[PDB]
Amino acid sequence: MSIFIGQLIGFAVIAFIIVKWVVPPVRTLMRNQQEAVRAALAESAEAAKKLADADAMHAKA
Amino acid sequence: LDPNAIITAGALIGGGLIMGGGAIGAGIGDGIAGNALISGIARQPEAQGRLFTPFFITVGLVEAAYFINLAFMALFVFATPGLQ
Amino acid sequence: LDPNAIITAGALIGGGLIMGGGAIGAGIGDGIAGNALISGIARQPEAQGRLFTPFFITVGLVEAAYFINLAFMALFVFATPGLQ
Amino acid sequence: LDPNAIITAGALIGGGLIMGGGAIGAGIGDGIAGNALISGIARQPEAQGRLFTPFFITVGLVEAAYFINLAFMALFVFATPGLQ
Amino acid sequence: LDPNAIITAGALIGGGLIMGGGAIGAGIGDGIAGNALISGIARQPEAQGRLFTPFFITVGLVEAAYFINLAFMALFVFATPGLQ
Amino acid sequence: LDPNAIITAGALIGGGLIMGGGAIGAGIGDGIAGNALISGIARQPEAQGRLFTPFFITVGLVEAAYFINLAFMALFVFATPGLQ
Amino acid sequence: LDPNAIITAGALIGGGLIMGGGAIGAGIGDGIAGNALISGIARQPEAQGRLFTPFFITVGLVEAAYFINLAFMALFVFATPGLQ
Amino acid sequence: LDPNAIITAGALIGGGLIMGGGAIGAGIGDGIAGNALISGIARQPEAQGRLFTPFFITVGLVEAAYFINLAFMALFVFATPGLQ
Amino acid sequence: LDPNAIITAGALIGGGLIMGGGAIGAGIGDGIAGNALISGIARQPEAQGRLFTPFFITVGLVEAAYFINLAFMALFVFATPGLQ
Amino acid sequence: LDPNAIITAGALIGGGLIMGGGAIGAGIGDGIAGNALISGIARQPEAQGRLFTPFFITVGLVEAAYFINLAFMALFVFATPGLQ
Amino acid sequence: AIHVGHHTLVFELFGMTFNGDTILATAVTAVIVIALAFYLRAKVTSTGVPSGVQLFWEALTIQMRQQIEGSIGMKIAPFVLPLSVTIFVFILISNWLAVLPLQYGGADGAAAELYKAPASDINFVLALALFVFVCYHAAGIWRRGIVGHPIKVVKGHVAFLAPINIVEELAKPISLALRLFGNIFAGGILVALIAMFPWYIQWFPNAVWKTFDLFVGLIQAFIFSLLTILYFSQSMEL
Amino acid sequence: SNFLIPNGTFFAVLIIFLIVLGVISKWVVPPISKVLAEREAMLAKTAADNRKSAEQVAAAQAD
Repeated sequence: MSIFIGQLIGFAVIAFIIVKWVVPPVRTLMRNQQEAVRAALAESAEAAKKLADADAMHAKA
Repeated sequence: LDPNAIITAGALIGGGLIMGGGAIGAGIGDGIAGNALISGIARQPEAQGRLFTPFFITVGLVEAAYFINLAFMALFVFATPGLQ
Repeated sequence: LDPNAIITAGALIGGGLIMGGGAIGAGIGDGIAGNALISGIARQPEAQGRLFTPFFITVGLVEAAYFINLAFMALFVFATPGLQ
Repeated sequence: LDPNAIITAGALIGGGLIMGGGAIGAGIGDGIAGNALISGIARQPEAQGRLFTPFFITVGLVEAAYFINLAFMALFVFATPGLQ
Repeated sequence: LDPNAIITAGALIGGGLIMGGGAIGAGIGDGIAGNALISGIARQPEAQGRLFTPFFITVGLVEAAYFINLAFMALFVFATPGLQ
Repeated sequence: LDPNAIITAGALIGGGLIMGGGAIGAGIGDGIAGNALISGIARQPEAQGRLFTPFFITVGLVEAAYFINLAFMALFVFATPGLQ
Repeated sequence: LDPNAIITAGALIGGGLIMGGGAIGAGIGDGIAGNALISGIARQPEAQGRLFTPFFITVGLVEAAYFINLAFMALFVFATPGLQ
Repeated sequence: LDPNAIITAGALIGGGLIMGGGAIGAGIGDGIAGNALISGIARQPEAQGRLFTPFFITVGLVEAAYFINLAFMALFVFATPGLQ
Repeated sequence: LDPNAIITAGALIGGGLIMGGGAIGAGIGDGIAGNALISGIARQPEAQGRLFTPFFITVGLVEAAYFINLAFMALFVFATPGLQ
Repeated sequence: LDPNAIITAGALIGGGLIMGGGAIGAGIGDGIAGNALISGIARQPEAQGRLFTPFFITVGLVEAAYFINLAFMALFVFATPGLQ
Repeated sequence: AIHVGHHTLVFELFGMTFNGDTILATAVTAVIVIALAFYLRAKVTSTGVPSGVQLFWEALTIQMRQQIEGSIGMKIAPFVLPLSVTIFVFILISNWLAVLPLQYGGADGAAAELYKAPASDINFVLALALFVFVCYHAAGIWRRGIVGHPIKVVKGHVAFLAPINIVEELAKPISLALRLFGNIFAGGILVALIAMFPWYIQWFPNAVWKTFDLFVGLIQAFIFSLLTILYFSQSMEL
Repeated sequence: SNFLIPNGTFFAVLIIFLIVLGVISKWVVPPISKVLAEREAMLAKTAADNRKSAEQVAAAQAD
């Protein structure tokens, strides 16, 4: 019981450290990667739209 | 006197030798690898991410010895070969 | 002749060896890492904040071993395995 | 006193010395090789791919000795020569 | 034989090992950190003031390992664990 | 107490010292030579081949002593001089 | 057998270890600090007078550790703890 | 306890110490000299021919210290002084 | 069993340890200082004499410790403290 | 048992320690000095003649200590102080 | 009262002993890994923003593929990629599961853990190391023939060091196993040692050591996978 | 007891590892490689589309 209590308090300290100083940067990295992927998809879509508009202008001219 | 007494004394001395040698090796090797890492980062600061891959590899190869030694030290002091 | 006397003497010798090795490793590794840190701060002062990151890593990898040794030494002299 | 007990204590001390020396050598040599590798990668990033070719060759030798020592340690503690 | 005699001899040997390792580590680490400091000051005069801060850190980490060993050596030879 | 037992214990300790010292020498010397080789290849990529002729010579000098020690260790352990 | 004899033998061995470690540390640390000083004076002659300040800060630490060991050696060999 | 037995055990331990020290010195010194040679050849290939002149001297000053040690081990192990 | 015999054996072992530590420290420190001196003289021959002043300081320090060890060796082996 | 046996065993162990330490110091110091000499000759061929004078001095300091140790080892082994 | 080793749930079958605790830990790790794999399988998308699990898996794949490409071309050795990814994730999850608070008093004052990292058992590390050993030696045999490959490994880089070369080969698997073993085995002892303190003192060293052990497990997985990849590269070069 | 002695567990663990390997071989690495290749091809296609739009708009007035 004493061993369990001590190791549980230790694990609580570990979890506090992780959430305070490890979770924020890792979540920021994941969010940055997700936003980079979303931006790449947006650039692909707008490039397709640009090519469509270029073809339209070529047809006009 | 009790044979196990002298056998255990020898086992403790041998485990102490193992752990001391492992600690010396790991400490000095890690210091040298960290010196290389710090110097490389100081010279060209933007290599910080680039240098971490080899550094840890070095840390992997150095500390191994110590930890391997540690394991055998346990074998010396917890399951002593030749104990009677 | 008390067998516990022999076992305790062996445990003390083993703990002394463990602490000697740990002290050698810690001192020399910390000295080398600090040499790298001092040289880096001398060369490129602005990277001081950048340099303390790897340095604290190196020290972290060194002191760790030392303290691990310490733990086992405490096991040898206070909770001597194989004591009768 | 049991002759086998004295022989076993001597064998354990000898194996401890073997492993301590091997660990010191392996740790320090691997640290030096890794320092060379880290510096080389820091100065020449494109050389990493080739820098593993010599580095691990060195790790091939530094490790070899260690494990050879390890092997004989076993022969000392598990198959103690001269054990009556 | 007096058990206390054997235990005290073992404790003295262990404390001697503790001091030997601590002295080796402290001396070599301080020498290396001081070599870094001297080189830095020789390269750049004005750097002196800003070099002392990392130096004191290194000497702080080295000497600490020494002065921990000291304490335990005092424990070994003045209040010997297991002294029956 | 069989004198052969004391002689065998002494021989085992001596062989352990032989192998530990040989391992330290081989590991550190090979590490230093490999550091030189890795740095040389880093600076001069084409020089790799040219650098194997001296490097291995160094290894040949570093390993030979180790192996000589190995031989003598066998003599200490398997055909113990002065064993009666 | 006189317990004081065993205690004195242990004290003598401990003092020998203390002095050996202290001498190794002092010699190598002094060599490293002096290498730094000689290189600095070689590059910048006029720096001689300037460099003696950090140099004495280094050696002053190094010798200190050694001399500390010296003191305890006396304690080990002249006022042996635990002696009865 | 035959006096010859104790004397032979001590002689074997001393010879093992002699080999350990000699092998450590030989290996590390040869490694350092080989590092110098490999570096010198790397900086300029054509210096090779001249570089082997000082190199052979250095190895000569190292291996000699080793081989002398070897000779004395024979005295310790094969014709033990004061064998009584 | 004469207690003076045990005291003399312990004193001889301690003196041997003192001598070994002193020799290691002196040799390595003198080698490092001489390396600095040789490199400096190679770089700036005109500074040769200028470099001898610091070189004799470092050596003067290193050898000092070594010779101090000699003194205590004598005290250990010719005026063995604690003799009954 | 015979006091002379114990004293001779201690003397042999001490002499082995003396020679091991001397060999370590001599080998490593000679290696470092030879590294300096080889690097200097590689960088500047014209320095070949000039660099011998410092190198020898270094060797003179590195060897002398070793040979002093050698002499004392003989004193331990051939004219053992305290023999009785 | 340290109780080093002393596996629990030990059972015999077909005249062979088995450590129940090690099997259970390995099975839990495999269940976690398979759950992650199948959760990726249900949410793997290239036309939308990736999820966290997809990001983790693809980061692992990118790292391993970069190491392979640096060492041995992905064309020659594609399987090394899944092998290294599996090894890394397996070791990392198994090591990190130990951080959970599953240590208690085993009714005798000695610490007992419900879950012990399987890498603290010699069987686990030996299985991994010997599987890798056979794998890259078979790869080398396929690359350089039945008789060509052994001759190449024996000759090494300089034929005159033929003995050492052989030793090096034998050291490749052992070094892979023992290293990992030690790095995890020590943990299983330190926590046990730290269990000797009272709770109000046990909590702090336990926390410090278990954080360091998280780091150690990460590094050990990384080293094991990287060395596996590089041993394949060494064994597959003509 | 000597904890360096391999046991029957060696086999069992091995089997489990193999199972995981199989999954990782056929449900993690192939899909991930496909996704990464698709992303690379998408980036290349975006660059090519931008270049094509630029050259087309230039040609519009040129022709």
